[PDB]
This record gives sequence, structure tokens and C-alpha cells, in this order.
Amino acid sequence: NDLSGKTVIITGGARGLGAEAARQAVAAGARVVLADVLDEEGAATARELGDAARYQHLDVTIEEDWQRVVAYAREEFGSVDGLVNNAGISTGMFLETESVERFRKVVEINLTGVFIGMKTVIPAMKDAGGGSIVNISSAAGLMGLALTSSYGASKWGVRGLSKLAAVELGTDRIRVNSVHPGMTYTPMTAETGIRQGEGNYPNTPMGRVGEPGEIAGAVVKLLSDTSSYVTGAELAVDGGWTTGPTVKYVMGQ
Amino acid sequence: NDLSGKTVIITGGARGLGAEAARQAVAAGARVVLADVLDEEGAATARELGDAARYQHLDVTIEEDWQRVVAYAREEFGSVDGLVNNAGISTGMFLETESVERFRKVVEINLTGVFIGMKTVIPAMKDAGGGSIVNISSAAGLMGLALTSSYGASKWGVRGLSKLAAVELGTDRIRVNSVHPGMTYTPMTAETGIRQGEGNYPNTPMGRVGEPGEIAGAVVKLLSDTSSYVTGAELAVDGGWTTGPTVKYVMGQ
Amino acid sequence: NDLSGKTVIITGGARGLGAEAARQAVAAGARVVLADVLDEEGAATARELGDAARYQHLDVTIEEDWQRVVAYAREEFGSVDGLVNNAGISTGMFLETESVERFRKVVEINLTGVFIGMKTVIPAMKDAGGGSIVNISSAAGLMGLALTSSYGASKWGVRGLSKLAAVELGTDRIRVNSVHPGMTYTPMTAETGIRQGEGNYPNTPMGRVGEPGEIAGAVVKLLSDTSSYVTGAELAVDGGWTTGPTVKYVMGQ
Amino acid sequence: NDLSGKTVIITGGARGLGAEAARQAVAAGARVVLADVLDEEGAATARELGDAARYQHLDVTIEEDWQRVVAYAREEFGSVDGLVNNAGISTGMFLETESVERFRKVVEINLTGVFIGMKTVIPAMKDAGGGSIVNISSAAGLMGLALTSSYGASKWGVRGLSKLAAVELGTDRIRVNSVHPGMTYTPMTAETGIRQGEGNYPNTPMGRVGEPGEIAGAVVKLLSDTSSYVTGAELAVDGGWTTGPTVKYVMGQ
Ligand SMILES: CC1(C)[C@@H](OC(=O)CCC(=O)O)CC[C@]2(C)[C@H]3C(=O)C=C4[C@@H]5C[C@@](C)(C(=O)O)CC[C@]5(C)CC[C@@]4(C)[C@]3(C)CC[C@@H]12
Ligand SMILES: CC1(C)[C@@H](OC(=O)CCC(=O)O)CC[C@]2(C)[C@H]3C(=O)C=C4[C@@H]5C[C@@](C)(C(=O)O)CC[C@]5(C)CC[C@@]4(C)[C@]3(C)CC[C@@H]12
Ligand SMILES: CC1(C)[C@@H](OC(=O)CCC(=O)O)CC[C@]2(C)[C@H]3C(=O)C=C4[C@@H]5C[C@@](C)(C(=O)O)CC[C@]5(C)CC[C@@]4(C)[C@]3(C)CC[C@@H]12
Ligand SMILES: CC1(C)[C@@H](OC(=O)CCC(=O)O)CC[C@]2(C)[C@H]3C(=O)C=C4[C@@H]5C[C@@](C)(C(=O)O)CC[C@]5(C)CC[C@@]4(C)[C@]3(C)CC[C@@H]12
Repeated sequence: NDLSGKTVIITGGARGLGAEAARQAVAAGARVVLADVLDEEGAATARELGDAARYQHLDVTIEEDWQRVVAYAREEFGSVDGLVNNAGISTGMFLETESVERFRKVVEINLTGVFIGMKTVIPAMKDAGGGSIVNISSAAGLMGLALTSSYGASKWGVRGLSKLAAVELGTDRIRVNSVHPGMTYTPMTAETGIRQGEGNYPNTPMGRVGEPGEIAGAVVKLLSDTSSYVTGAELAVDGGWTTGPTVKYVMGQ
Repeated sequence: NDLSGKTVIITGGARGLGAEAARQAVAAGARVVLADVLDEEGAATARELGDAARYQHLDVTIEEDWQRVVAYAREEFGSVDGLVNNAGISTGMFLETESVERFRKVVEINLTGVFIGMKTVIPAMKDAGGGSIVNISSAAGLMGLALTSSYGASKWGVRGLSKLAAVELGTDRIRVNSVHPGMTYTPMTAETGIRQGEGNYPNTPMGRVGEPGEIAGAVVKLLSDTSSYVTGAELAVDGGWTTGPTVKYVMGQ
Repeated sequence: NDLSGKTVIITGGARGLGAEAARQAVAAGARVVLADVLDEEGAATARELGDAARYQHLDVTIEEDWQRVVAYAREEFGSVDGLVNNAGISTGMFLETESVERFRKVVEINLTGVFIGMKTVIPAMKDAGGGSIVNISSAAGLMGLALTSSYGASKWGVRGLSKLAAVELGTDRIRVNSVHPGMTYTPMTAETGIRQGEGNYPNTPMGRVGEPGEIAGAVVKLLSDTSSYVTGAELAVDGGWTTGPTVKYVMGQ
Repeated sequence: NDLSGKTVIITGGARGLGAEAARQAVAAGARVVLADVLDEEGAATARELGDAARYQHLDVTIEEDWQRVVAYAREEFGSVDGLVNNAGISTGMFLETESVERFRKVVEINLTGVFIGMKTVIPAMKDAGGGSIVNISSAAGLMGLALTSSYGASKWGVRGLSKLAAVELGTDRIRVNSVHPGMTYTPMTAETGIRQGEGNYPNTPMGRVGEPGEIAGAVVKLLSDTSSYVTGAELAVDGGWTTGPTVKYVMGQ
């Protein structure tokens, strides 16, 4: 079992993967503080989850926004036990063609938003007695994914920040691990023409693209005390994408 | 949470981490076959797990043995959906010190013996339509652990066999992943001088050693369908021993 | 041996290992372009290395400072074949301590800084028939290193960027790799209490720290044509520091 | 730099990688000792390098063979400085397909073989006051390579034996590093239908198969004092095979 009688703040929780993550966690008996910069939906989402949700606005790149939400969650539910740095943005383009400003923007949200997320929540956690900080990274943060430039650098930096942090916080019973989903089906990626459904994606050994229910079960698992001895680790959720080239690619075509 | 309402053979399951994943998974709703070389212990252990547990003598390096336990599982139970490869033997000495004969024996039980398990059981899983192989590797398989010689090489072989098999079985619904515990508290390790408790093992970030219950949960999670997209992955359950040096170390002792 | 009778610009070139890499690249016939921000000391050095080198002021974070340095070399030796992105600043503090402002500051100098160099110098290398990008990183980008926060974070970022740039640039004859030097005895490091010599640094299997000359050789080897088939690679140059814990640590002291 | 004045025993030196590294090593002043099971071809190859080469018939799985050649090296030459474990056979068949006899056989040459090699030479090197052991692994040791069954499980095992040894021996001045070749143009790989040349392998970022002079050079560099601080490392000479998938593969196509 991966149950939860605690409170957790999930970022980028209005739509996408954060929405699912939150859906399952509340299902898991936890109370959730969704946080996004897209109100309309965060409002609805929490409005769907029920009495165990509460949506807050949160511009992940701002420590003020950050401290505000932390307090509010300590204030409302009485504790901050888990975090889910899930907010960020994609970069699909040939590095030579990327602008130094967009670059500065993806890293900012992807990389710093995460750090500002962690050092803020650490005190509320030393308070609880411990915490679980699941940073949602990517398959791209595990191998050199071409065409992800700024997205690539950031996601690899989230991977290292979660490790050093894991080392420093250990004695505090504060775990820090990264999750790395691969090509997962959602409306952002939907605009990428990703053939959803079994066997519809041939460049992953599993032959198919993952769905969010899949990546979310991983987060929750770590959020729980099931994994009371897991810290500074990386869990890829990509149907083998990252393990090695599939057969066809190895055969030479 | 994770539900394993299916069939699983556990290698080395009569004591320690094996028996632990035995009892825990049964609780999870699975039907377990304790395959092990200790008849007396495996008998007692299975005896106490109810009509959900069976004991069958198994020498991991004997292929005849394998085809029996696999056939009995499928006959007696109806099929085989998961295999937890937990059997092996440790090494604690400087490489130049190890006899080539010891070296081969260990690498035989640890690496070759999991190969038979995978090569054998595969046809039982393609049948049922899929399943999960969970190879119990080690912290000695994620970084170079000194003094482990044959066990180091052994376990790294498992991290690798695990991966290649996943890229191969990907599209047959057969899932394979490695599980890498760090200093866990087992009889084999109690002898060593290891002691459980907060602050009892400085040289690992969480300051202590894990118990088997914390490792099994990583296991049940992979066996369960909840991880239906985690293939060719490697999860460490070592309180950060493996993630990077300890603070004290990064500076100086 | 490793020959490089070609031209390369060296970022952070005025001092320490950026100065040693230049001292070496020149010895091997390189037309070296030292580019730092210490105009006064960078002129002393390029002066010292003779008529094989020039000095340019390069603020790594400014897109034009970058285009001018390239344009200077370009219209100076013929082309741009190699590039060593060595400029950066360190971080010695727990994450909870680093301000989000210092965080942005360091990351801007370490990550983006090297990115601006990659896309700026690229067209120069295309018109040169290809070449090699050598991104200096460190043990901090190879494992979770405590007390580095932003430096650990950007260093992992320069690792993941090298690789993605590698797969994208392969066909135009551009090789991208990251060197990963461990505790080396440079200017900034002598102030810590770091003593050079054998026996002096017990927490690395070699029991010593590295003089910059040993780190330089990797730069050059990767800059020469002797490594024509090396791309997306990562070479640790730390005396074993990131391979695994010291035997003493493994046994608990 | 890349100039030897030391004596090095290369294994599998009758033909291929061993043959190339032999030339170059000798070309950099190394007195080399070729070891092979091909008594006819190596004696030929040796006659080529001159009076700085020497052939011996060695069976890697025979410790007695090992103790003999190592004795001979220190007899004709007086010391043993390097070792290049290049012996080992391949595999290219699915897991379930391969026998338990062949597996135990490829493992024993590829893995146990390097083990005796390492265990027999270490003393000859302490006597010498230092040495460099280069174990030749493979891109199959770096990722889960499909159809490489037993060959994978040993290549991954050599990578791990290299690291734990590097640490056990560091303060002794003996470096252990693994090299990782990707699709390299040798006879059988050519007899695999591998069309040599630029652009002839679309499934590797560099778009081609490597040449042996290209893997030889990296072995040469790691064998010298030009990497005195390189221990516990792993270098990959694979044209980007390992960094990550082809742009084409990321787009799918
Ligand atoms: C890891 C996931 C699956 C994704 O995954 C998550 O689940 C997000 C959660 C999160 O962000 O935390 C976030 C971004 C992403 C890294 C993604 C991206 O960035 C942009 C593109 C581009 C689209 C396209 C068609 C074009 O250029 O038009 C072709 C080129 C290119 C580069 C390849 C295909 C994708 C779709 C690419 C690389 C596939 C992998 C992908
Ligand atoms: C892999 C783990 C962490 C452990 O792993 C698990 O618990 C999980 C997986 C599994 O159970 O296989 C199983 C035991 C073990 C292989 C272990 C062992 O055996 C014996 C010794 C020796 C004990 C002792 C007292 C001596 O013998 O002199 C002192 C010297 C010496 C050499 C120190 C190092 C250890 C402690 C050594 C090699 C470290 C790694 C260790
Ligand atoms: C990455 C390397 C190995 C180093 O790397 C190199 O030498 C090669 C690569 C490169 O040059 O970048 C560059 C500097 C450095 C980042 C380094 C640093 O900055 C300052 C300190 C501090 C010194 C001191 C006295 C204090 O300040 O309080 C005591 C506390 C503290 C926090 C302990 C650890 C180190 C030594 C710390 C963070 C460890 C990692 C270290
Ligand atoms: C590790 C390297 C890259 C190689 O490495 C080197 O080139 C030397 C350097 C080193 O030592 O790694 C040694 C051979 C090998 C492991 C190799 C092999 O064994 C046989 C085949 C077969 C060729 C072919 C056409 C068939 O004939 O059926 C189709 C099916 C099949 C199974 C797949 C592709 C390869 C070519 C396969 C598995 C790809 C990986 C390959």
C-alpha cells in the first residue's frame, strides 16, 4: 500500500501531469495544495478533488509567492510533509537556433523554480520532523536528448540538485528523489502528433507511450513512507526509452 | 497503493530480504513460491504463509531445478507473473585476495543463476501475457564498492543483464528492473557488526542502515501493475549511500 | 601523441587550469586565444606563452562579448577549431543558505555562459570543417556533492548539455565532451586548507589532490585529432573521487 | 604526453583492437607483449613491430597461463607497467535463445578472464611501484544493448570490476579504467555487413563506424603518465552512440 494521511503541495497542479499526481494523492488520503499560474483551472481542479484540496496561485520563480504558499499550507492543514516540483516548460529546437533569453527563461522556471521551491519548504519540513521532495525531471534529464537545449540543461540540473540536497538533508529524515517520465500523453505533447495507444510509439521498447496514471503512481509511492529508505535516487518512468536503443535501431535501421 | 493479485516465484525466499518480500507480497494479494536451498527454514516460513505460500527446493545454478519450480508454479497456480531474483552470496575481501575458484562460484550463483531464471521463466510470462522480473542487485552494483570483488562484478552484471532484457522483452509486456539496496539489516549482516537505529551508520546520509521491510516495499511496488511503464530502470534503496559522499567526508574526518 | 596544430579559444584563460590548458595547448602547437575577465593578469600570461597566444576580454554572460572574441580569433588565425569553456565560479554552502540571487548569478555564469559559447562558436567551426567543444565540469556534475548548491546544479547542467549538443552536432564534425576534474590545487582552492602532495587528501582513493597539469592533458587529448571518434563522452579526472568510497569509508573507519 | 617508455602486455593482440593498440603503443616506445590463443597470427604480428614486441600463447581462463606470461614479461623486459584486457568473444542473440553453457563460457572469458588478469599482474606492478590497467569493455557495458546477452552481462561486469579495483588500489599508484568501444570496424563486424566510411551508420550521431586506430589512441593516452590522475574512469569511443539517440530517432521518422 502507498497511503497518505498527510498534506502535500504539488506544483503545476492545475492541468497536465500535476493534475493526475494530485488526483491520486488525494485518493491516497492526503490533503493537497495545488499551485499554478493558471487560476481558471487550478480553481476547477481543486473544486473537483473535494475537501482535501485547496488551490493557491504560485509563480514558481518568485520566492515571495513561494513563502506565501508554504505558510498557507502550514496554516491550513497544519503541516508540509511532501512537495512535488512539477512546474516547468519544454524546449524543442536545434540549440544553435535558441535565443539566450528563452534559454534564461526555461532554466529559470525549470531549474531555479525548483530550488526556490526546496529551500523554502525545508523549514516547514524540519518542523514536521521530515519530508519527501519529489522533483519531476525527465527522460531528457538522463541522456543527451537532442532538440531540448535549455530544457535539457535544466532537467539535468534538477537531477543533480536533488542528489546533493539528498545528501545534506539525510539526517533530518528529509528525502529528495527525482522521477523521470519519458514520452507521456498529454495535450501539450498532443500538439506534437504523438500516436497514443498501444504500439503507437515505435522508438520506446514498450512500443507505446505512457499515460499520466502511470507516472503519478511513481510520485505517490515515493511520497509515502513505503519508501522510507529511498533518497537521492532517480526513477525513470519511460517504458524503457532510456535503457538502451530498441532492437530495430541496433539492427541498423 | 500497490496490488499484486497475481503469481510470483521468489528466489532465496526462506530468510532475510527474500522471506520479507515473501510475506509482504502475500499480504499484497499475491500467490508466492518460496524457492530456496534451506529446506527446514523455507518449510517453516511457507507453513506460516497459508495456502498462498508454497515451498520448493531450488538451486539457482541448476537449470533442471528451474524448469521444475517454473512448471510447478504454472501447474499448481495457473501461471507466473513475477519473479524476484533475490538469491546470491556476498564477498568481503580485497580482489587480489580472492581465489579464482571462489570468484567463479559466486559469479555463478549471482549472475548466471539469474540468467537461468530469466531465460527459463520467460515462456511462462509471455503466456500469461506479461509480467515483472525484479533483479535484486546491490549498492555494490551502482558504484564501485571496494572489498566486494566477485560480488561487485556479479551485481553489476545483473544491472546490465536486467537492462538488455528489458529492451528485448519490452513489447511482450515483460517488465524487468533492478533493485539496489544498500547496507540492510539481515542475519548475514548482523554478524558483520552492523547495528540498526538512528545514527548507527554515519557513512550513509540517513545515518543508519535499512531494514528488510523498506527494501521489500520497493519490490512489491515493481511487481504490482502500478509500475506499468517502469522497465529497464534501476532503483536504489540505500539512504543515499550511493548518491554521493557524506558531508563529513566532503570536508574531512 | 596528441597533436593540435590548430586554433582554440580558452574561456577563463588567464588563470589556474584555464592557464595550464593554454600552457599545454600552446606546447602542442595550438594558436590559443585566452579570454578571461582579468585583463591585467590575462595579458601577463598570453605574454608569457609568447606569440602563439592573444588575450581578449570575454564576459561569458554577454552575447556580444562572445561574438567579438570569436571574430577576433577568426580574423586572426584562420578559424576556430577547439573551445574550452572553463569560466565559472564556485559555491561552498548548504542549499538552505544560498540566496535565490546568488543561485541565479552562479548558474548564469556556469551554464548559460557555456551555452552562449556553444551556439556562438558553432558557425565558426562549421566553416572550419568541424572541431571540438570541451566543457569543463567537475565531480560536482558526476554525483551529488554536498555544499555546492548552484555550482552542483549548473555543473550537472553543463554535463547534460554537452551530450544533447553531441548528438545534434555529430555530422558537422563537431565533438562535444565534458571533462570532470576533482579536487585540484588551483588558486582559489589553496585558501581552503588543501595541501598538495601524496597522503594529503585521504578522501579520494588516490589519497592526493591534482595539480592543474594533469587536468590539462585531458583537455588537449580531447582537443587533438587523436580522439576523432569521441563524442558525448565524459572524462572524470579526480583520482577516483567519484568512482566510489574510500576503503576506509566502506568499512566505517 | 602519449609516449610510453614502459612495458605493456596486451591481450587478444593477434588480431584487431589488440593488434592496433599494439602498433601505436610500440610506436610510442612501449615494449609490448602480445598474448593470444592464435599462436600463428600473433607471432606474425609481433615480427612486424620489431624487437620491442613479443608474442605468448595465453588462455585468459587459465590462471597458470597468466602467471607464466606475466613472469615472461618481467623476464624479457624486467617490469610490468600496463595491461590491456582486450580478450573476449561476442554474442548477438536474444536472451531466451542463448544456452547456459555458452553464457557461462562468454562470461568466463570476458569477465573471469579480466579478473585473473588483474589479480596476477597487480603484484608485478606494486613491485614496479605503479601501473595502468586498461580493461576493454564496450558500448554494451554502458547501456542495455539488445541481442548482446552474455556479452552484455560481462561488459557491464568489467565496468564494475574496474571501479572497485581502482579504489582498492589507488594509493598504490595503480590506475584501473575501462574503455568502451561502439560499432568499430574490425573483420567480423565488417563480416556483419558493416559498410565502413563516413555516413555509413545513420544510427549513431557521428553517422559512421569507428576505426581501430581511434580506439587504440584512447588506450594509449590512458596507458601514459598523461592521465596520472585518471583512475576509476570510463571512456567511450563510439561516435556518440552512447550519449543519446539520433535526432531522427527522437523525431521518430
Ligand atoms: C520528456 C517529454 C516527453 C516531455 O514530458 C513530460 O512529461 C513533460 C513534464 C514536464 O515538463 O515536467 C517534455 C518535453 C520533451 C522533452 C519534448 C520537447 O521538449 C519538445 C519536443 C519537440 C517536438 C517536435 C514535433 C517539434 O519541434 O515540432 C520535434 C522536435 C522535439 C525536440 C522532439 C519531440 C518533443 C515533443 C520532446 C523532445 C520529446 C520528449 C518530451
Ligand atoms: C553489499 C553490502 C552492503 C551488504 O548488502 C546488503 O545487505 C544488501 C544486499 C545483499 O544482502 O546481498 C552485504 C554484505 C557486504 C557484501 C559486506 C560483507 O559481506 C563483508 C564486509 C566485511 C565485514 C568485516 C566484518 C569482515 O568480513 O572482516 C569487515 C571487513 C569487510 C570487508 C568490510 C566490507 C563488508 C562489510 C562488505 C564487503 C560491504 C558491502 C556489504
Ligand atoms: C568542486 C570542488 C572539488 C572544487 O573543484 C575543483 O577544485 C576542480 C573543478 C573546479 O575548479 O571548479 C572547486 C571548489 C569546491 C566547489 C569547494 C568550495 O568552493 C569550497 C568549499 C568549502 C571550503 C571551506 C574552507 C569554506 O569555505 O567554508 C569549508 C567548507 C566547504 C563548504 C567544504 C567543501 C569546499 C572545499 C567545496 C564546496 C567542495 C567541492 C569543491
Ligand atoms: C558491441 C558491438 C558494437 C561490436 O563492437 C565492435 O564493433 C568492436 C568493439 C567492441 O569490442 O565492442 C561487437 C558485435 C556486437 C555486440 C554485434 C554482434 O555480435 C552481432 C550483431 C548482429 C548483426 C546482424 C547483421 C547479423 O549478422 O545477424 C543482425 C543481428 C545482430 C545480433 C545485431 C547487430 C550486431 C552487429 C551486434 C549485437 C551489435 C553490437 C556489436
